[PDB]
Amino acid sequence: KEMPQPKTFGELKNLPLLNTDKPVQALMKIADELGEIFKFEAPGRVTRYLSSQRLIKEACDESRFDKNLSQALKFVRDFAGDGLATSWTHEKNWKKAHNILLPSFSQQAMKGYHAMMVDIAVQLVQKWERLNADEHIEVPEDMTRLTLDTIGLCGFNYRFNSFYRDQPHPFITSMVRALDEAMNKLQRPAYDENKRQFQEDIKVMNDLVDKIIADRKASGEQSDDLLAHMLNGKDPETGEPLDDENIRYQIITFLIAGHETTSGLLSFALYFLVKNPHVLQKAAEEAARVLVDPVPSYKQVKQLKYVGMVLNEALRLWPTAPAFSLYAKEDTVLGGEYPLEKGDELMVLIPQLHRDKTIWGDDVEEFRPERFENPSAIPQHAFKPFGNGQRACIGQQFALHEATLVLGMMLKHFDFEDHTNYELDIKETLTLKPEGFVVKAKSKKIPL
Ligand code: HEM
Repeated sequence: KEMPQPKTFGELKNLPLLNTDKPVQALMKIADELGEIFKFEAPGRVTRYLSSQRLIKEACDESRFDKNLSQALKFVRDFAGDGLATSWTHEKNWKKAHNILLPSFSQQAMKGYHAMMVDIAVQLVQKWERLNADEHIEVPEDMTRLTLDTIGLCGFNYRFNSFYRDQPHPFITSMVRALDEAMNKLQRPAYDENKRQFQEDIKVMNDLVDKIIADRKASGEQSDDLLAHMLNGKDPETGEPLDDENIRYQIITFLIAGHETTSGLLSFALYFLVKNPHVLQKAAEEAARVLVDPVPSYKQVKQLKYVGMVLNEALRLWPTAPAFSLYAKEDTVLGGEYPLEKGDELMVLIPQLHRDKTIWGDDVEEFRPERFENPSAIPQHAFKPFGNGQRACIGQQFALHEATLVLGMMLKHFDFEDHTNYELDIKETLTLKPEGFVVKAKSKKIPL
């Protein structure tokens, strides 16, 4: 079969279709029109967008396809280097760092981070407890304060102190602007200026982290956090530790990857909850039932099953890292009808996969956490908000524990009002979030 292709613009092929504020949402609409697979051409390159479980289950075959670095990751690599997320599977530093860091996300591990997650969560709850009568909450803004601070602290014993500030840490300023620059390049001497902003932003991140690192190294203080592993750990395979250059790239990688998608998730979860008050009520009832002490235990967070389902349903509809790229390891045939050559690229459009009616049924647009009651019933590779195989999200357990803890405490401590009847507006960076989402929270007056 010859695959569908969306409208073209002469020499530019399909490229101008990505010249928009919301390219992922544009691609979802294109998938709606064209179906499970479509070719997308630009000057110099081609990729194929996949939307069905039927074809994505094959794309996820690691014997046939490996992770590809999208043009976007490639631009990010300019400051994330060969950190885990921006490295090729075949680079020595990918396997090394992967082996050395995996244990920092073991069960013994989330247990060790729990206390510090609670430290930041409590700061969130106290902020909301201290609001005056008719004030409101800027949701993603506050969720980003929480997720950033949580990775900074749990990961490296560094306090960004986001809740003591109105404006951003000088890191995010440097960081967001870099990502901004990074994204922007997607479409482009007129341009000598952004480069200096870029190199300066880059300089901000490195100098901090590089001190964050030799600061620790010298004092020699005794920890067991992420940094501790990046500094002391040895890859069982090569027997080698990471060097200081890669260590810094990992910190930059985790700070970024370790908060933006997580803030998005919390923001979408709260949005779906206020839009579906019966679901909010069911989740609030679990929170009250389970969280019987002033602050949650690790064991209690594990018992917030319905909260966990709410979070998976939010990831179904709006996975906050909405796409990942692959390349063919050898010539192969996709789905029995699409011949591929070695090197050919695929893109997995996760929000479309999560709307495949053959898997989820007709009601795919409805928010129903109960879909996740029996996870064993879900076919392979049908739900993929954390990517695939050995290149899947190493931070998955960290993200879900933090989100479940925080949303649990939120539902325990406040009732929520959608006071503006907020109209969902999804802003696209490298991730997704509901821009301008606000709520009012009424305290239940339960002390910490
Ligand atoms: C809801 C929150 C998150 C979502 C939806 C998410 C999503 C993803 C996805 C889809 C990938 C695969 C990327 C690709 O194939 O190109 C990935 C990789 C990765 N993520 Fe996450 N992520 C989340 C949170 C986190 C957190 C909290 C951390 C760190 C604490 C993190 C660190 C990483 C790293 C290091 C990789 C690359 C791993 C490797 O290739 O070895 N992510 N993430």
